[PDB]
Amino acid sequence: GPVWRKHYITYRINNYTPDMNREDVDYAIRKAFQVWSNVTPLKFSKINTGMADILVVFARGAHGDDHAFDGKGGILAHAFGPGSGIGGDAHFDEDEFWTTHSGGTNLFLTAVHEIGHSLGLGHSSDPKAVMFPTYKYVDINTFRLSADDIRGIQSLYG
Ligand SMILES: O=C(NO)[C@H]1CCCN1S(=O)(=O)CCc1ccccc1
Ligand SMILES: [Ca+2]
Ligand SMILES: [Ca+2]
Ligand SMILES: [Ca+2]
Ligand SMILES: [Zn+2]
Ligand SMILES: [Zn+2]
Repeated sequence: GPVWRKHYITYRINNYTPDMNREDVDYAIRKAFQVWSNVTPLKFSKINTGMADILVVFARGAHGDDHAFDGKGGILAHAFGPGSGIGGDAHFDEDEFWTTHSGGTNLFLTAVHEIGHSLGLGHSSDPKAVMFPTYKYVDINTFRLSADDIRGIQSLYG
């Protein structure tokens, strides 16, 4: 289904997990948008008020779409594919402990997977792909998209 039909995309952070330093949320989501723009024609800018394309949300339990969070573990996060309104939005379970590192749940790695969803990608059956449906920590410092990921996103864009 959907793909954005424009090159300039905006995101807004709804609120911040108390799990992390503010700046570290900003940076993690920024780095995660850079992953996809590296391999597409898209450009991603953080606006701080009004309607973004992609709204980034921290929330627990019933948070008012249909995709209720399940407490700590299980479903870590979910996102909507492109489209108007809620399309694009990416939602992180505040019942997880979000981190900049190997501990709890790495927000960067998770945000990369969700932005893939915000962008029109589904899951991959490759355990090496960031779009594989099982969260596995890998060094974020040397993180690199799997070739499966690149083919899938370039299947939609560019
Ligand atoms: O895929 C998902 N969300 O987008 C949900 C539905 C089923 C598995 N998960 S998950 O949130 O638990 C983790 C998926 C994931 C994959 C790689 C990196 C982070 C998270
Ligand atoms: Ca959860
Ligand atoms: Ca939206
Ligand atoms: Ca938390
Ligand atoms: Zn949600
Ligand atoms: Zn997913």
